[PDB]
Amino acid sequence: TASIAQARKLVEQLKMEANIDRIKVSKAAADLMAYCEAHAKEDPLLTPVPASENPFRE
Amino acid sequence: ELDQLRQEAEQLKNQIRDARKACADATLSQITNNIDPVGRIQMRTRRTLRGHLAKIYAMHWGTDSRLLVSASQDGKLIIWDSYTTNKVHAIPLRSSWVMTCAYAPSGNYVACGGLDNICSIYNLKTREGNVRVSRELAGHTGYLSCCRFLDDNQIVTSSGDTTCALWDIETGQQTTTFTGHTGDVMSLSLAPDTRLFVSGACDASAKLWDVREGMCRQTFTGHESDINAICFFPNGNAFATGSDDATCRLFDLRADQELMTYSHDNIICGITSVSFSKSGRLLLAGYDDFNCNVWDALKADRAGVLAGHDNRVSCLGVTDDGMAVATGSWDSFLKIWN
Amino acid sequence: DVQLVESGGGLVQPGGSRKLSCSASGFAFSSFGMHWVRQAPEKGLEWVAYISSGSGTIYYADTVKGRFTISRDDPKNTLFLQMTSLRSEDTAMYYCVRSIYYYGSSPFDFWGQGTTLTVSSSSDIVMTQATSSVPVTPGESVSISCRSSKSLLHSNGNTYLYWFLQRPGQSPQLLIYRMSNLASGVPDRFSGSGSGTAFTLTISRLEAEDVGVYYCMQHLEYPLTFGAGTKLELK
Amino acid sequence: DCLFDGVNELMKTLQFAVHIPTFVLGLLLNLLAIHGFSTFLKNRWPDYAATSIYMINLAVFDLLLVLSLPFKMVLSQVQSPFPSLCTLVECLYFVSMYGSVFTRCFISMDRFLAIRYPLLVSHLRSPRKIFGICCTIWVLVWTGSIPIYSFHGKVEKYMCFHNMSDDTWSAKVFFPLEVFGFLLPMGIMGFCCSRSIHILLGRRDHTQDWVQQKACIYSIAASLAVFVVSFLPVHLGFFLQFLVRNSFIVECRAKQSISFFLQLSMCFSNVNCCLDVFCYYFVIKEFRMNIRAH
Amino acid sequence: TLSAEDKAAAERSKEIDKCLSREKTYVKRLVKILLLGADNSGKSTFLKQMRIIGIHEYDFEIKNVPFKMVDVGGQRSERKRWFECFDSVTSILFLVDSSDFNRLTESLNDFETIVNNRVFSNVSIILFLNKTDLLEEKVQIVSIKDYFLEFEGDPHCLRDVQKFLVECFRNKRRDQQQKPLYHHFTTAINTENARLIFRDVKDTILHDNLKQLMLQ
Repeated sequence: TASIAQARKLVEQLKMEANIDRIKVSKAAADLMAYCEAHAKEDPLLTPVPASENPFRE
Repeated sequence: ELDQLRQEAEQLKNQIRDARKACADATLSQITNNIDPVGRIQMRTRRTLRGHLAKIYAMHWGTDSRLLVSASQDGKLIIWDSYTTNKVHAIPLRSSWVMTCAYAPSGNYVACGGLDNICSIYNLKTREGNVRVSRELAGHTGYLSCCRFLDDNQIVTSSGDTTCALWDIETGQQTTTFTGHTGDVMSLSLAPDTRLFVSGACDASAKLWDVREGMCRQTFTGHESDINAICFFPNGNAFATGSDDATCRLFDLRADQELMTYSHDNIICGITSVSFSKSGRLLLAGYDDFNCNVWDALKADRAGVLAGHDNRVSCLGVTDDGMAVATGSWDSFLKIWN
Repeated sequence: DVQLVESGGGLVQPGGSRKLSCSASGFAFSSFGMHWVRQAPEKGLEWVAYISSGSGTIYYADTVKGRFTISRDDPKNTLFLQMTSLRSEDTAMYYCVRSIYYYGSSPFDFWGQGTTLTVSSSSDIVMTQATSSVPVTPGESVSISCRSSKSLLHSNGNTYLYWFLQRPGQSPQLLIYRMSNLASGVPDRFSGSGSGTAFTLTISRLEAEDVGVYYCMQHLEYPLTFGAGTKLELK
Repeated sequence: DCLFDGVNELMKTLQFAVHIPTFVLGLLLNLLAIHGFSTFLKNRWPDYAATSIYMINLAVFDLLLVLSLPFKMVLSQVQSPFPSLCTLVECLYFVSMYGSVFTRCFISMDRFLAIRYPLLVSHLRSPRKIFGICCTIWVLVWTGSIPIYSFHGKVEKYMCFHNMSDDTWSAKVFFPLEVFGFLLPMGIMGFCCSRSIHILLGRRDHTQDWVQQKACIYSIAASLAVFVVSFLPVHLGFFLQFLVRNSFIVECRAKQSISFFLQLSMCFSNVNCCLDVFCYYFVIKEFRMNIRAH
Repeated sequence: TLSAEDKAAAERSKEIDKCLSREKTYVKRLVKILLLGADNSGKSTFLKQMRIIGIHEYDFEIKNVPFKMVDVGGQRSERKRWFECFDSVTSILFLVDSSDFNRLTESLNDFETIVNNRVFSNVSIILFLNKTDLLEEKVQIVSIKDYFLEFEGDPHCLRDVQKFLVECFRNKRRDQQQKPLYHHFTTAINTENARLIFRDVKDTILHDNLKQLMLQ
């Protein structure tokens, strides 16, 4: 009954998780670095902004 | 019936593991050696916000990247003008056991929650001039661990009752219960498009949820302990999690498997807070060793040590424009680094 | 709602003394700083005094320094103004103004209907607007302008320029704070912009609540000098 | 007319022999202690801040003492090259030793207050208060040292040594000085240590976990014993010497005996530095493991 | 060089800091006790009597010292962060029904889990063997030997049973170099529990002072 109930919902959950498209990991990593270098120049932590534009200057 | 039920449960487990492995031709570690390394990154305490009487547990950066909200055991929410280290509001919380704080993207609201199992919305822009409680969202049977705003009306809260939920502030009632986790949910990170959100819930598992529907699209395995922090990549289809096994791990939603492991033999304490940089090259993470370590999200090497705290760095956040990083620790101080 | 009612009005002789009491009801009076703006029978607004939250800093206008004393009573929720040795230049109706100060705040938000006192018988930033009784048709687009002697743009990146609307017979209300930000409760038809010194306020539509006298305030220097009266008039 | 010529040369021999190794041993002991408490201040700051501060002050006082010791031995051995240097040696030694004893009295006060009044001390024990008290002790001892040895400096041309190198044998000066240097300090130390030990033993009435403070009791008792051993005989000898010069005169052999015992007691009062390093810092578990390992 | 409005904002921040400093003395002077007990431990009655003279909080004044007893009976979790919210707690008040012999073992297991949590290393444990008269009338009838074979005295002597219970509770404490553990054989109607709790909290603060004094 109830044990059957959550086991039934559980197996449905893994069934739904199974039937999903899976992007290739190499393509995924390539897109990852593509986004990484697309906005690399706009990261203040990556490239310390000059103190003139730095709003936290001391 | 239950025996065969667990039988196809395990069968689906092997099916998904085989699908992931077959889709796993190569690791991000091998594809990253070609590109230039991050080098040495050095940050310094630009401002040291002081005034809190007890240990900080959560901080959230505002959308304007100038205002941040902090929560601590003195039952006080303090909003700081980080540019001029000026306290804007001091909100006396009803319950002193606050464990999460949020800033609305509009900036008109801040939400706090803790052991009271209630996420309380605080209105900052009122005619009376004093921050008042707007709504006490109740219905969770577990301690509030992390709450994030979608709009001024919708807020997603994760609690220790193994169920995240999407609320409706105007009605004050639960809308969709994101059930499926088998353990106490610890952290949440809304997607940049605000249509999905992930959460780690002490089962070494992070589930990606569809906010519109309410079913977890995909569950991520890995990790060996309680996932104490989860952040979302700026691009929108990857997320990094921190646990109690001193390993930060990066997953991808489209590949639904582990990409990299940010683990070092030197550190042995867990990660309390994780947030990416503006472009996501940096993976800042706060550990219990009283300092934060900056990781290169693409190569998994220690890009720098964000030392300067006298106690464990409980919370860690990065501004929307990415021009500063705010770290809160248990020494009742907040330091903004750049 | 938020209310700011003051009391005390009479025909005192020159050289006398009086007390203006302003009662607050509907908001946290302790957190809000209080000002005192006065208007001669037919003239423009002029700043007089200011007391901060907790009675920390107390400023005064040079014309009334020493004679006037402003004290606030937080538990009483009352603002007091001790004036002595009044001259004929003090014949005015005194406006109480609340102003809370933090990042993103809306200073000079709410004004109170003043009480008229009819007395019987430099470093200040000069803000001037060269307009008077602009003939305006209902529904047209107009642009009220104000000028400043010294640039109001500070290094913080925000000009301290304020626009106020004083409807005929009604106390002034805040339209624009810091040259750009819309005040709470005002229509989006009002919009303002400017430069280091040149200032302008443009109104897209002209309905019944817009006819009145406009004002520009500098908040860079505590003398808080106003401008003249534009006096928007229907054509 | 009893003479101390044989006595003073005998001192010139064995007090120098006994000053050599206390000087070296204290030199490296308090160098190590100053380093260790510098560390304890730098990393283990939060709880180990004020106690580190007064131990820093005591260590610096004993370091000044050990720095004054060889200069004192030189001026006792050879004739005074330049008298103001001799009175500088006297002033430095006096200021350092009295600062050490008054800092020890301050430490005993702090320990007794913390044990007897836990709540009030836990509320009112910040590093700033202790730093202020230590500065007060510094200035008090420094402006107290000058008047006492200024008068001796007027007479200090070549005599130096130890016989008359301590103010003047005036009863009007001695009795207030003897009181405020031997009754009040040792009285404070004894009362504080006794009450601290008594309360730590009476904690047995509350807890069965009193036994973990056996080391605490031993450290307090060791502090009291070190103070007594290295402080009582010198002032006792001051007392016999006073009762000989300005009171009943004892025979020549016994007069030489009391002078010799006074000067050996001066050496024992100088070994205060090494005893303090053995007691106040070496009893500390964190010190004796961290600084030993590193 | 700050603007008038920036100066006023700094003034508002100064007032906020002044209010925080005013609250700082009360915050730092306040002692917090995490009250952990069982359903049958008589926690409710002791709590109700003590005040007279989600999770709950009970603020009360003892000898002009701030106090705050935190009850987490309704919501109890075994996760690390839930226990980590009480690491700054001064002492833990553990309530045990000594009279309920059959339930002693589970209370012992709970005590072991609480005191060996590694998040309560810096806190003290004020054990409270409660229902002492129930305990005595059960001891004069029933023997602790049936439920605990390790007991060695006469099971009909009150002092033997009390010492055995205290010894068994103390043995569950793995580390003895940390904060002290305190035991009291008081019932819920002793009306002196406030005095004992104050004495034990003062003893804990004395231990903290001794730790700060480098006396060991």
